[PDB]
Amino acid sequence: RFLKVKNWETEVVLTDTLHLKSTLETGCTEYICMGSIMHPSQHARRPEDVATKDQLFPLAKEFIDQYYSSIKRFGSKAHMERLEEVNKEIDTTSTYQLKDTELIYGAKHAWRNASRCVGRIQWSKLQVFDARDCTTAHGMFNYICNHVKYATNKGNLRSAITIFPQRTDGKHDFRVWNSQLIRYAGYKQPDGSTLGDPANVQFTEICIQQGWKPPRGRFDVLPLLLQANGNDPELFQIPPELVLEVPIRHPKFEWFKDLGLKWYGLPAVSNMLLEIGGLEFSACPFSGWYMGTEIGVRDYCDNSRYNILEEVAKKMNLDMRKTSSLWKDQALVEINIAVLYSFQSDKVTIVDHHSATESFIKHMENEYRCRGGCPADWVWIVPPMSGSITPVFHQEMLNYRLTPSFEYQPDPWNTHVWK
Amino acid sequence: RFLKVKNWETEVVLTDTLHLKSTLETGCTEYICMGSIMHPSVATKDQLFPLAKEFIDQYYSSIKRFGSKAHMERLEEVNKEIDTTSTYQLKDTELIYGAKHAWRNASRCVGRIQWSKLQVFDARDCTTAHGMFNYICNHVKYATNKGNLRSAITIFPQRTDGKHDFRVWNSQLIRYAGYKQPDGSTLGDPANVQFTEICIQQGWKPPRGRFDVLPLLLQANGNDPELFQIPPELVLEVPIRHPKFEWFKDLGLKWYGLPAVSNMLLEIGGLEFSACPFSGWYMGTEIGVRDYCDNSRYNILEEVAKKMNLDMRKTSSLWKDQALVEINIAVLYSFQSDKVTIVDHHSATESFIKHMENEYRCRGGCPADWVWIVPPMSGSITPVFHQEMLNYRLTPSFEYQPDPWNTHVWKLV
Ligand code: HEM
Ligand code: HEM
Ligand SMILES: CCN(C)CCc1cc(F)c(F)c(OCc2cc(C)cc(N)n2)c1
Ligand SMILES: CCN(C)CCc1cc(F)c(F)c(OCc2cc(C)cc(N)n2)c1
Ligand SMILES: C[C@H](O)[C@H](O)[C@H]1CNc2nc(N)[nH]c(=O)c2N1
Ligand SMILES: C[C@H](O)[C@H](O)[C@H]1CNc2nc(N)[nH]c(=O)c2N1
Ligand SMILES: [Zn+2]
Repeated sequence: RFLKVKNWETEVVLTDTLHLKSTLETGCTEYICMGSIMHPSQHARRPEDVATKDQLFPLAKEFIDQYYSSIKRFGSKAHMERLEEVNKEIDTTSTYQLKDTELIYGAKHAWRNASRCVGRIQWSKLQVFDARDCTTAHGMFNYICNHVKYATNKGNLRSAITIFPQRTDGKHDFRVWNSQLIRYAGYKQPDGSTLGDPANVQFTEICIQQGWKPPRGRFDVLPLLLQANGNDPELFQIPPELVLEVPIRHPKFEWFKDLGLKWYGLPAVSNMLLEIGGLEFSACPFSGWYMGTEIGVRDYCDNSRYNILEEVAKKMNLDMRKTSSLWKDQALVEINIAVLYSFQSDKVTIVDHHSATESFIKHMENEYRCRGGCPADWVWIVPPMSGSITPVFHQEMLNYRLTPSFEYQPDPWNTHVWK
Repeated sequence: RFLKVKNWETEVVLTDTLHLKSTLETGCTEYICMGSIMHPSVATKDQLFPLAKEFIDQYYSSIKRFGSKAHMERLEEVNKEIDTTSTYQLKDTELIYGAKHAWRNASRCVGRIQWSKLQVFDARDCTTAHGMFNYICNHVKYATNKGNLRSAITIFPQRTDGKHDFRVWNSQLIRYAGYKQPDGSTLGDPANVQFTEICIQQGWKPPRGRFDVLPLLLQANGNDPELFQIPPELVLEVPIRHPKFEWFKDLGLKWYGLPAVSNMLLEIGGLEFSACPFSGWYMGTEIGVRDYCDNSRYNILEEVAKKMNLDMRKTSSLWKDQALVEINIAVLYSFQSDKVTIVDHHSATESFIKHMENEYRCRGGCPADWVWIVPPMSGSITPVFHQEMLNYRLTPSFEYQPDPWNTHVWKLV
């Protein structure tokens, strides 16, 4: 009827009514919680392929209603005309097209609704590039390049999303096959170990199999693998002057720069699906800026990622005989100091996990004030180091699925029929 | 019918069938998840019958005697008592099995690989607070074992009508007092300020120091609770020093060696044991991250960072993170040097994965609360962070219960 959330550090209690608008299942039941399952649910708002009218139109009506409500209308002439125009359009094309205002509203609100995103205080400050006129991989490359340049902004990063044509029947999908716009290759070495980023060994192999000539380094920016209108994907090298990179150095450990580490500045997620009023934008790359832990904890220290902890600890002369010396924890901190120090020294936008989590608490408070709630996935919001010394650790969160939303989708190479 | 959990670091996939036996609520709905809520929201004869049966059935199933003569007579015997007395009495075997399985079922506990090595102290014959004191003293001395810590639970008489509850008013058996000062500052453990006040009001004469072990506040049979000082020779404490920083010992930090939770309710076959203090040994982060560095707690981050010459002007220096690791190093180093059992969070989380995998193999699952299993520091560099976990409520279970001062109706005019 109304659920409260408490912050156990501050004793602030917030009352959530927004969850009454939740549309699709979380995966949880009264008898089992799936809050740590990465992909708990397959409940999707529309069937797999081109849906019937009684399937697509109710979702369309819901979103148009929501948008016109959002702008202090509902029932107005323009809203009632919009419904009938969406009605005729589905009647004659089995789909409908969003107005530019509706598209922008939907994209910002999918970011707003992203329960796993700690950076959502920025949600209304998103630059939306409408790419729905795109027809070819070359066009997608052009759009993505402009995205990267605008978003990077010589280090003063800007949040942006570029929205390619929506799904129609499923055989003409636009996809960015890359999971992120900028990632490093991963190479399976002859012995058995891995050079570069081990997460990308398979995508790297597709690219090589697709004709990419790997430089076979540890930080080879992958090509773009762009699919337009269901056709076979195409390789494009992003112009390197558009890929801003930060060499990682340490403010005290001078030997740290000699680890030869760098990272890219633009996190740009490109494998997710943006759903608005039953429409599915299968190619919608979006970018913001890094929280330092993403690089420094996960990218650098995950065992199946760059896995640098041991080498850093070595150089720090740490007791690595046993776990109880906390050599992993000590190196982990120094690595994340270096990552933040390097990005800040190069004037590349980055936020530490203390600032970001504090911002998110403030965002929650704003959202509960004006919206009646804020869906938040504690498992993802709490940073992967020093959790309890960040405010979000002590903050209860309600997780629910609002629409518009970003959704996961199958990797294209599991589903694409090659021509 | 089946549910799979994946470990994204290893790709191991386990198949959970055990969840089909859960019966209590999780608090979540099909449309809202409440996985991060700390606390999401007496039995009659007819309520008690199926709960008892369910537990007796599971007990005899565990010992491969389901359907047996002994199983069927026990069921009939339990039914007699519920009909006669509106309640029943567990056999000793059932009490031990029930207590161990409440631990085994504690979704929030990372130390469950040890669940079957639980020393169960039956104190259901206790009738007075003096008696509880005696039981708790023996519990502490046994558990503490001169630093070689052993898991133990002492189970006091079950709830009858709710008017005669046994309660340990302490949240834990060993805790340090907290005193608020006129100037607003806090001396000791700020968490225990309220409970320290209750004790002082009950007549406790506080030393007013930083690490005063609180007295036990013990309630027997629904009577007013009574104060007892744990004999100081039974409270094993560890002075915290750092292997590298000579100055760390100068912070005057110490901690007690025995973590012993005493405010929970043990529920076995529908019976409620409102006083069941249990203890194990510490994971270092409980002291080094939570006890010492929570802003609401001892809050020594700035002090330690200060002595570390850290730049505390900007968060992005990660001074808090850096100071936090050192504090937790000191905590582990101190206990190990004094040969007091402790486990670091890497070893603990690794054992829990082994445990969880074994439990999936021998039991069909392992309810686990990721929000609690993941340590409060260095989260993703432990294996549990990457482990998908299903959370569900099996019984026997440990349950929260109201604090006694919020419910107790005082007798003494
Ligand atoms: C502006 C700065 C931003 C910051 C600091 C930020 C931070 C984060 C972080 C740390 C995560 C968890 C990522 C991980 O562990 O893999 C995340 C997830 C996410 N972010 Fe944000 N984000 C930002 C902008 C954006 C924007 C512009 C969008 C979309 C318009 C967005 C949508 C999402 C979504 C959908 C997720 C869920 C990821 C998933 O389910 O895989 N974020 N964000
Ligand atoms: C043997 C060594 C043990 C270790 C290393 C251990 C470790 C832990 C830790 C780190 C937590 C989280 C506590 C917190 O962060 O506040 C926890 C919770 C818990 N432990 Fe264990 N524990 C041990 C033994 C036991 C025993 C013997 C029992 C019961 C017989 C038990 C029952 C519980 C319960 C019920 C919880 C969660 C209670 C709640 O919801 O607050 N544990 N344990
Ligand atoms: C569970 C999936 N996980 C393995 C993905 C890891 C990953 C790799 C990568 F290169 C990324 F750019 C990435 O972006 C997340 C992200 C997105 C945005 C918009 C901002 C920030 N700040 N962060 C996430
Ligand atoms: C309210 C938040 N905070 C105070 C935690 C409360 C709490 C309640 C509880 F019942 C617990 F069992 C618990 O576990 C601590 C614990 C217990 C044991 C036996 C061993 C270790 N090593 N640790 C912690
Ligand atoms: C709000 C959140 O549920 C709360 O801070 C939880 C998070 N995880 C925890 N995990 C453990 N082990 N102990 C705790 O007290 C908490 N607190
Ligand atoms: C099993 C678990 O849900 C998985 O490791 C999650 C945990 N929390 C996370 N949180 C963030 N932000 N990103 C992640 O990839 C993950 N991984
Ligand atoms: Zn849930």
